[PDB]
Amino acid sequence: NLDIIGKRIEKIKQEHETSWHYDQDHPYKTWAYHGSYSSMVNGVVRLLTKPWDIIPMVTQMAMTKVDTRTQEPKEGTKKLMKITAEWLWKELGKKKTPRMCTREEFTRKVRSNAALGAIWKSAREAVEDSGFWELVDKERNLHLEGKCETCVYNMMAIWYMWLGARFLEFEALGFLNEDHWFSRENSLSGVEGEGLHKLGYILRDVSKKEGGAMYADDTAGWDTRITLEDLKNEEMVTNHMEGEHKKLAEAIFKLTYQNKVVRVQMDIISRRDQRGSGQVVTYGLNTFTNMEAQLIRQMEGEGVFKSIQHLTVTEEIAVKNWLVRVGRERLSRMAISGDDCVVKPLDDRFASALTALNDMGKVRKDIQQWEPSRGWNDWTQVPFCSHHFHELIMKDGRVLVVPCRNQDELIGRARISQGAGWSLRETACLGKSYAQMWSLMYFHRRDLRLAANAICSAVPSHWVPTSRATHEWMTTEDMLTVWNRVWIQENPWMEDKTPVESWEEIPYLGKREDQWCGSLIGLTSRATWAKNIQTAINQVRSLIGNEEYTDYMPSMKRFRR
Ligand SMILES: CC(=O)Nc1ccc(-c2csc(N)n2)cc1
Ligand SMILES: [Cl-]
Ligand SMILES: [Zn+2]
Repeated sequence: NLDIIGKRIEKIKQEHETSWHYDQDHPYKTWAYHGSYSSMVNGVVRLLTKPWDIIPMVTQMAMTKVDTRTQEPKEGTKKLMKITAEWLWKELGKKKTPRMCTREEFTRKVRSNAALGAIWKSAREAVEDSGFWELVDKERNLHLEGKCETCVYNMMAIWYMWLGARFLEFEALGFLNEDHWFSRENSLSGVEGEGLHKLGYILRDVSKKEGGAMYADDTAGWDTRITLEDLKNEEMVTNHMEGEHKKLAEAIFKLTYQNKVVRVQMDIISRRDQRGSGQVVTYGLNTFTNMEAQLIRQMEGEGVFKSIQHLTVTEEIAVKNWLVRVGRERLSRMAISGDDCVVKPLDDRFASALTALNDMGKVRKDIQQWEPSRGWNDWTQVPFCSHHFHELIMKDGRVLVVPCRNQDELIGRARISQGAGWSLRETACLGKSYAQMWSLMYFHRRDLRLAANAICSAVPSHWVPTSRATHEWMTTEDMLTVWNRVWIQENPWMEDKTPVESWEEIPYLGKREDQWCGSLIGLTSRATWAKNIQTAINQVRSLIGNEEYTDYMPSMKRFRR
C-alpha cells in the first residue's frame, strides 16, 4: 500500500503543509483518502446549416462509477483469464518485437498535436528544455529502483499526469500503438489503423462466417469494471521483454497502473484497480482484455468448460487445446475497438453464456444481469464505433460499404469547438475539416454533401484544414482525387479500379433511407436552404473578407445549370 503511494503522497503534502486539513467530510468509500489541502459554437458551420437552428437535437448539443468496487472473480474465472491472456500475448508477439519508444519519437508527437493528457506553459517547451529530461531521468532512475515520486493523476472522468510520467508511460508501453499490435493483421479481431471507409467492409466479412446472430453488447463504465486480475494479465506483456525495457515496463504496471494515487477537486486517494492510464495505452489494453473476455464468453457458449467455480485438469488442457486449435478462427469472428465489440459466435448458445462475463465484472448495459443478449440478424443494423453501415450500389454496379449515423449528431458535432482564442481563420479551417470529412465518409447523405460543398465554397480555397484511424480529409488535395484513392484505388474490396470522373457518379442512399437516418430532404425549408445556398456562402465570404474562393456547388447536378 503506502510503501508505493507514500513517497508521492509525502511529496504532495510537504509542498502543501499549511492547508493539509484531513477533512472528515470527504465523500469517499472505495477511493482511499490519505488527506486534503464549455462547448463554444463554430459560427462558420452554424451560418451554413440554418435549417438546424430550430432542431433541438442539434441545438441542445452545444448547451450546458469511479466510486465503486468489483468482487474478485472465482478461481475458475481467474484460471480462464490467465490461460487466455498468456496465449493471446504470445499470438500478438509472434510477428512483433516489444521495444522502447524514444524522446526523439515523444518530441515528434509534441511537435505535431497528439493529445498527451498532460497538465513552461506549452509541452513544446518542456521537451526542448534539458531541465525536463533531468526530472524524467530522476523518476526514470527511481523506476529502475522500483520506486516513483511524481507519477500522479489529476482526475478531470479523464486522468491527466505530468509530461514526465506520460513520456515514461510512452517509453515503456507506446510500442503497442506505435508498432500496431492491435492491427487486424497482428490481432485478427483488432481494427487499429482501419478508419470508417473500412469498418463496414470488416463487419460484412465477419457476417460471411457461418454462425449465429451478430452480438454487440456494451459494458457499463468498462474502465470502472477493470479489475486487479485483468491488470496482472495485461502486465504479462513484460514476460516478452528484456533488459532495461522489461524493468521500466514492470514499474509502469506496478507503480502507476496497479497502485495508483490521484488528485481531485484536493483529496489524495489511492486505488489498486480500475483503468486509469494514458488514453492510447488505455485503448490498446482495453482491446486486449475485451478480446480475452469475448474468447472466454465464446468458450462458455461452446461448452469448453462446465463451471467458473473451478477448472478440472482435463478442462485446463481442453481450454488450452481449444485456443491452439481454433483460437485464431475465433478472434476472427470479432471486431473489437477498445471496450466496443461485435462477435459472430459459432451459434446462439453465446446469447445466454453469461456466467464468465458477469464474474469478470464486464456486466452488460441496458439488460437484466441474466437476461440473454439480443442478436442482430443483419450486419447493416449492427452498431459499432458509434456508426451503422449501408451497402450502396453505384450506377456502374460497383459496391460501396459506407459509414452512417443519425445526421443530427453529425451536424450538432460540426457546430461545436473546444477551447479559447480561436481566430475567424482558425474557426473557418475547423469548419473545413468537418466539411472534408463529410465529403469522404458521408457523401451519401444529401444534406451533408450539400453543406460540405457550401462550407468548402465559403472558406478560402488554399486555407489548410485544422483540428487542435485514417483522417484523409486533413489535406488541401482535391476531394475527388482523395475520394478515388480511398474508395477505389486503395480499397481491397473493390476489384475494378476504374476512376470516378465526377461527383455525379458517386451515389446517395435512397431518399427514404436518407430520411430514416435524419435527412431534412422534403421539408419546405430544406428546399429554401438548398435554393438560396449562394446567399449563405456569400454571407460567410463577406465576413472572412477579400480572399481566393472556389465555387464547389456546380459539382452537384441541381446547381449545374
Ligand atoms: C430533394 C428531393 O429529392 N425531394 C424529395 C421529395 C419527396 C420525397 C419523398 C416523398 S415520400 C418520401 N418518403 N420521400 C423525398 C425527397
Ligand atoms: Cl437485425
Ligand atoms: Zn444510416
